[PDB]
Amino acid sequence: RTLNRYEKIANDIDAIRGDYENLSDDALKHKTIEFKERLEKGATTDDLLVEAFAVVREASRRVTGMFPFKVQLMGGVALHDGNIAEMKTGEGKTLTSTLPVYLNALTGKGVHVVTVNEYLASRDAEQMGKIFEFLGLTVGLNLNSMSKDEKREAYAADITYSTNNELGFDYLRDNMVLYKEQMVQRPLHFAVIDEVDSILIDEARTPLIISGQAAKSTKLYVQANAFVRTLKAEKDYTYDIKTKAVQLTEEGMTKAEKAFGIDNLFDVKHVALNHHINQALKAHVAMQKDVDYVVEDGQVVIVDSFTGRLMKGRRYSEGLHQAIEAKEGLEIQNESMTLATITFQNYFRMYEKLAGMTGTAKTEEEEFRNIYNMQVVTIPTNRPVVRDDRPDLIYRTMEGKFKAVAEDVAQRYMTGQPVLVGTVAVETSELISKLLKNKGIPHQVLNAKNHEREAQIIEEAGQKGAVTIATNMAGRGTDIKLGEGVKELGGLAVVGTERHESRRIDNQLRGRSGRQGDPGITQFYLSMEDELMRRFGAERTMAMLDRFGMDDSTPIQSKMVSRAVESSQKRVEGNNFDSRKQLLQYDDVLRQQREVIYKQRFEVIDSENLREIVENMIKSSLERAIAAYTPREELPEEWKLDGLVDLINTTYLDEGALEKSDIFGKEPDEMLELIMDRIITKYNEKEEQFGKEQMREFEKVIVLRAVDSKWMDHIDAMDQLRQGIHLRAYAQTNPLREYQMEGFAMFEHMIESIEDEVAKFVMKA
Amino acid sequence: QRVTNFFKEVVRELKKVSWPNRKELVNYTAVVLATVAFFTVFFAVIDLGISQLIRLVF
Amino acid sequence: FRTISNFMRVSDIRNKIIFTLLMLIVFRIGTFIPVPSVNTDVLKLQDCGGALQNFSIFAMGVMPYITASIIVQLLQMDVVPKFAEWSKQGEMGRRKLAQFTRYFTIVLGFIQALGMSYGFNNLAGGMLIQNPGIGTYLLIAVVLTAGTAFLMWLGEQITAKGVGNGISIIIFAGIVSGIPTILNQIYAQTLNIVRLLLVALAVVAVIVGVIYIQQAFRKIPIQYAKRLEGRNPVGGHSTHLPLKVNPAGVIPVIFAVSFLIAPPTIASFFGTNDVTLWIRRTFDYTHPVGMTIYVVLIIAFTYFYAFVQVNPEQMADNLKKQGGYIPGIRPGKNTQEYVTRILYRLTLVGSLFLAFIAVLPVFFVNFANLPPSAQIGGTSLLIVVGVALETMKQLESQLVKRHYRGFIK
Amino acid sequence: AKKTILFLLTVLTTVLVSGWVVLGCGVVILKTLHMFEVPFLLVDSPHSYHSG
Ligand SMILES: Nc1ncnc2c1ncn2[C@@H]1O[C@H](COP(=O)(O)OP(=O)(O)O)[C@@H](O)[C@H]1O
Ligand code: BEF
Repeated sequence: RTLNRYEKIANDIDAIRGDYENLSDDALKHKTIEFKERLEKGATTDDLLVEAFAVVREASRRVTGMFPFKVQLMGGVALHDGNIAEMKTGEGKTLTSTLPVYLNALTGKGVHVVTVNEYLASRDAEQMGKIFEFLGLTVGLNLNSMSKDEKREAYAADITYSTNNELGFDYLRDNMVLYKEQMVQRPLHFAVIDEVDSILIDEARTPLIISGQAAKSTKLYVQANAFVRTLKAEKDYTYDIKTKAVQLTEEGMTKAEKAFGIDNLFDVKHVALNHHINQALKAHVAMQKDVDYVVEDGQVVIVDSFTGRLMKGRRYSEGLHQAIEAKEGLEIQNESMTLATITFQNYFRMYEKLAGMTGTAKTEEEEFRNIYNMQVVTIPTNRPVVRDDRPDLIYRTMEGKFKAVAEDVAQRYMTGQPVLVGTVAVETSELISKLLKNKGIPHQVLNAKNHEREAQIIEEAGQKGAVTIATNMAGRGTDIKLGEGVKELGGLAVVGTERHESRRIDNQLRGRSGRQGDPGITQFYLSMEDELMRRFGAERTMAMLDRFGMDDSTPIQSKMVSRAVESSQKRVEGNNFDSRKQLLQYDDVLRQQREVIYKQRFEVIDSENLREIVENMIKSSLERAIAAYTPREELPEEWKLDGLVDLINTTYLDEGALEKSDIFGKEPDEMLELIMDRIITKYNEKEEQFGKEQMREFEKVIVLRAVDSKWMDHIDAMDQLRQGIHLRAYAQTNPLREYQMEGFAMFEHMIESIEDEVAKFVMKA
Repeated sequence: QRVTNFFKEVVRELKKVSWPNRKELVNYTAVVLATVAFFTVFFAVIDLGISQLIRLVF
Repeated sequence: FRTISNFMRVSDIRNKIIFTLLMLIVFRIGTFIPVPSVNTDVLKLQDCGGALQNFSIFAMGVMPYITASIIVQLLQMDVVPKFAEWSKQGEMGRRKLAQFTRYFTIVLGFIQALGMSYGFNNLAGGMLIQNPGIGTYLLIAVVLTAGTAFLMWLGEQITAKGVGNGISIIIFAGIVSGIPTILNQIYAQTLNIVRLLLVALAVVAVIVGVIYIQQAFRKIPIQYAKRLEGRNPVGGHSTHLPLKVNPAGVIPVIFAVSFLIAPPTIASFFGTNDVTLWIRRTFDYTHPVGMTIYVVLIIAFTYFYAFVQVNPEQMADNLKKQGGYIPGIRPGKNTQEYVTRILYRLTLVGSLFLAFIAVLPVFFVNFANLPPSAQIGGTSLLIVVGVALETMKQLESQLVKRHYRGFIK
Repeated sequence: AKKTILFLLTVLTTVLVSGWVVLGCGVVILKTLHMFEVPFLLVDSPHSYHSG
């Protein structure tokens, strides 16, 4: 077993703690100095482990008044080995991210502590930064609003606190620089990841895309808007609700053809008009206003699907954001164009040692073991969980559920107990807010649109008699500390309102109730016309829901609807599993290609003389131009060498240097040496003419511009191939092998294009 | 006459099929004949050796 | 060569081809391991007998798993609706269907082991199992179903850690292991050198014909109007929907031999008669009336199975369901009728090719006086060609994974 | 309905596998044993952080 090793090391840390207590301050900062000296001299980070953890415990007390328990030391040792410490939600997973961060921050290579959003990153960075800046290490905190100089000074600190989005985007913007000293990140060393399930399992379903803006279109967005707005919800389109997909019908296609003057909407001449009618249809009926975006000062701001926060830089792609902006009469902005792309799997798998801690990982041990080779270590709880965890209450309608949840928080407000209601949308939270305005209950609400007052809401949400309504914002890390006299009456009744897409997310909400041995009550109120049941519930049970009746004063007591609820949630888990797995293997293809190009682009950035790189590009393009003429199946003296002399004079040797008598039907090697010697003397003339240093800046600009433009075009061509791939599974093959073979052919055509562009731009200019 | 119209449509459809070229046909036939020859020789050698070993153990 | 040395040069590819050859050796030691409690018979003396099939562990082969798979695939098509919902739900339903195929094939291997044991007893005339009783027959039935279970686990092993699909490699191994005894009979016949050269050039010619028809796709163009397609096109690898010329596979021949040899089995289940003798003479496919009804059944079952496997209505609803459309064709019912017309013409060509392949060896045995255990090019030829090509393509995809060059070199 | 046809095909296949009870004297049954292969297995909104 591995657990008994961690208990033996935790007992060793207690033994050393026996001597570590009476050391004065300014004799512990010297202990960090001594640890760096011993780590430089001959030691590793394992031996120092025992001593280092004891040091942090003493430092922790003096800075914070919190002493680490023994299970926090077991979590620190399990995080140091590269494993996933599953400690229960509420059991202090922020001091156990202080022990191995200190131990692996001593060498100087730098530790990235990832969290889910910026409230938790700033929250952890202040307190743990007090602990670390006590001990003589630096702490940086990397946010979205920082300039590149402040980000470069944040990653130059010993410990960096950031979100996962900012780490991914700083990585992708490090490989779009023009100089080596514009990169912000250091070489990647050690990532501790708070809430590993949310980052590596949940939101690794989606990629990080960085896109610059192309030229604007506005005419067809407004035309497709004005068409789709008059379109008769059941007769001219069908909104599939199982997967949120909207299509026209035959009356809809006929009205689309008669409103635009075209004859067939499904030509190849009108792929653009059909694309605009499709995206205006999706933006009109499949996307609702306060659920998955907002309007904020004349702009559409999308609300994050996982965290429920405003993602104020991100925009919907494939022309959907402009269709939403045209839906509400806002100004339509320029179309994007993907520059760089990565996944959270392939980003967190370039990190040389990757750890993590979470509360709800034991469901996903096989996924943490297959993809990342990290094993979930389940760690004890130091105090038993006395959180009263009541079962669900299924109702028949949404208004019955909301009347019942308002009556529950009304009866809990009367005794002074704090309630935290938990929704997922920004409109159901204001629906229950207006259900609690009348009935006269003073509450607070933490939507996506109420992000500025979050700390003052969370500081008050555990006091005697405080009601909070909270979306996904306060459901993953929010630490509601109980007030005065509030533990005695069962502190922080958490009241759910729907079931989420996994068991881990609602186990996290119940975890907001619990909080290390303090009492708490959770309760989930459910409906049968929920979004989860409407989308994913099986078609068999709906007859029985008709059977149950209609008064909705009391919940359903049956095991049929409970089986339906759990089966629908397990279907959402299975769908997300499959989507995650196929995104993983298709970005494994694109990961091999991206690794090749990003490595070689970086080694043409910091190369002090890139003459040999450009010369190999000219030589490879030259031999491909030789073999593209003079075909080796054909016998010589028929090889149409006049076109070869024309092409070489147009592309390499200034229109006069090559004539047909110099080559005259040789074998390709000696004529290749002749053309290569004429190219190398023209290039050496240009090098001694231009200047040794200005030539390198010139051809660095040429090489980087060619690599960047052809790689953008390759990212977009690989996305269109990834669309057509399953149709290739119709003819009985598997489509992943077709994707790998087409991706390799397409990559090599791209690189031949890069070499041809660089050769003709260096030798004809 | 629908049947001769149908066979005219069948020959037009056979024009639209993407048949393999000459190079892929000789490469594939080399792979098929080489795999059958190798596995035939491999299974003959396996059968002879295992039968002789079984006869040696009796 | 170059590509074979390329396979040997890489360590991962050579590791998995060596693992595949090891598990094929493991499968091939089992063809000599006899069934216990049968061994005391004329099987050590039979040299009218089996002589091809003989006997062993894995006498079933993987044929219970083939029958289980084709039966549950025909049951998915609106016959047991539970299987339809399991297919429509996703990958968890695919695991449910795979475990159903495993328990279905244990059931089927059991009852076919009973059938084949009593049938080889009756072919031998009784005197092949000493003490013919319930306990020994149940023992050898559990033994043959254990053989099928070990072969299916072996196939899963060699598809997880070896070259290609496992069941296809094991079926191909059975066919090409049957080859050298046929070569032995062909040699021990010799009746000239010109007969061998003409029949071998005809064998290589029909191998080229099978490569030609098996690797031909009618590629319907598909236009997805859910992404911009803006200012980054080349035009080479556009999205398409490939239909094969032979979509059905080789399963038309299993339905045709079932419908051909079931009435002689019924008529011999009854016993000898005059109309029984007429049926047994009529439904032999070495005769022109039987061969005509064999060819008609192959064509009819090729049409039925090509419309089961491609399913134009379900693929048109599947194309409307996510964006795509054929350029020109309105994506509801008109896409279904367009791809149905393409399927009618393409399946006519593929069905005629299948019928000419399946009755080729009786023409070869008549017009080329081979020993009649040869069957040079039945559907064994199609299985051999298919498995050899897809194992080669899987190894080629691993090679192109290892070839990423870069512009610097 | 096509259900009857599907059922008929399944029953015929079952009869063929379990009708190995009389082997002549089989000139088709061993052929049937070695000559068939397995069938082939049957067939939201993306975002982008605009910076550069
Ligand atoms: N050694 C300790 N002594 C007392 N309180 C502690 C100790 N360690 C952690 N805590 C408290 O437990 C609470 C749990 O909060 P947090 O660390 O956010 O939970 P988690 O580790 O689940 O994220 C914190 O408020 C912290 O004050
Ligand atoms: F990582 Be914690 F439960 F704030």
